[PDB]
Amino acid sequence: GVIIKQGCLLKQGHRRKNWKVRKFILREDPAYLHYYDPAGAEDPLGAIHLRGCVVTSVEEENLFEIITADEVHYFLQAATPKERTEWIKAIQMASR
Repeated sequence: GVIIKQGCLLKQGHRRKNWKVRKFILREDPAYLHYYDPAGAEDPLGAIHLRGCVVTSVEEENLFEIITADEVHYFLQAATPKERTEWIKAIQMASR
């Protein structure tokens, strides 16, 4: 799978609804969005199978959400609206 996009974002705790910085790597052959420790561990902390996902902005600034085909929800926060828009479209093209 080839790398499409790469960057850090704030991801909301599924858990206690907290927010944490993670490094995200979007790939396209296999449609996947992996997240790691904000550091340099390339062994992922989780994976998001993107095939058939739904990704939309959420009206905390620059929020957007990912809904997997089986309805697991991911809440992310970009640093700027331009970044958010870029991630959303990238994720959309990847799960083609």
